Amino acid sequence: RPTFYRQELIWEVPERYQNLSPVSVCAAFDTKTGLRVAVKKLSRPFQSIIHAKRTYRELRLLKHMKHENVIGLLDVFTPARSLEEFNDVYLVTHLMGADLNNIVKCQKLTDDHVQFLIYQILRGLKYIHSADIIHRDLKPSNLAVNEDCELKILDFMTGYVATRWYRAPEIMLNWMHYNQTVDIWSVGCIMAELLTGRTLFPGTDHIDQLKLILRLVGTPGAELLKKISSESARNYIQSLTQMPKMNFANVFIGANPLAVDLLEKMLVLDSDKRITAAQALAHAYFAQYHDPDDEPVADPYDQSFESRDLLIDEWKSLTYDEVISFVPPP
Ligand SMILES: O=c1ncn2nc(Sc3ccc(F)cc3F)ccc2c1-c1c(Cl)cccc1Cl
Ligand SMILES: [Cl-]
Repeated sequence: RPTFYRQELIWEVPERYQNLSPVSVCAAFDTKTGLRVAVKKLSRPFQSIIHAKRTYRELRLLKHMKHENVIGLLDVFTPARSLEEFNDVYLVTHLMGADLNNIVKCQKLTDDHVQFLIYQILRGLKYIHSADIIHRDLKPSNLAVNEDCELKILDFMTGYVATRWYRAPEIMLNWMHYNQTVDIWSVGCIMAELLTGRTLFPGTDHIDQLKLILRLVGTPGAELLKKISSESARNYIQSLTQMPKMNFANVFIGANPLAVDLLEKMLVLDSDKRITAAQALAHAYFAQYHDPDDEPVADPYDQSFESRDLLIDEWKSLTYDEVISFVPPP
């Protein structure tokens, strides 16, 4: 057990972590690794069963993720000396220093920067999806980028808000039980924005955003309507005047036509027929970056705990076990 010191920004961290300042997330200098780090404090982690399960979920996810393009755990600690006093979880990872919004604002991007940036999302996404994990909330603010344009994926709704602009229609409107290609829709929205500098579907609300979406990709055909299990949702869509799919070369004028092709494969209304991350990486657009030998998959991820109903203290004991058994990367 290392020595801890206290400071109010209350944060109680091992002395290896120095020069803490706010970003509940702090930036710090890790003196063991020489890396700048983001330290997240989970403050009321075992408050309800919902909360206690969420802490356990977060820790498990972060402990599993060992990929260059996914946020992993450099360290996890608690100032607590026993399960009895255990009540704080601190999570340490690499500091990148900016998200993807803080990147288009600062510089104009080449088709090359877009390639490298989207390649990295799909590479980490191939990895996340291989462990049968769905991000569900991919957005430029959940993408951590450093100065070398290297990228890591992090985390895992009313009106004119960015929180909803990148969501697949089937999830935004609870159409069906959704797969991992909801994340591919999100990448499509992100990619488009990188090429145009403008949000793809900046709807003022859920319906407006659906209209924007259907204007580009067309109204659903007979087959996808069948797959919409929400009878309420299916019934509304059919009230809309049929629209065909727009020409994407006319929407994304002057774009690398390979980039246009990949956007068409990504932004398919029927989630069953979207391109997967594994497939998208093999797309001609990433010929420059693609290396099937350097695009690894994840180890088995056991999420059978998700189906389990447990009392607060049980989720907390599980979380604790996971804290104390943590072995740092090397
Ligand atoms: O560069 C970053 N790298 C990591 N994170 N992590 C987190 S949260 C987190 C997750 C897992 C940890 F182990 C620890 C945590 F703190 C939040 C931001 C962040 C950034 C970052 C910064 Cl420092 C400024 C502006 C935008 C971003 Cl996306
Ligand atoms: Cl805009």
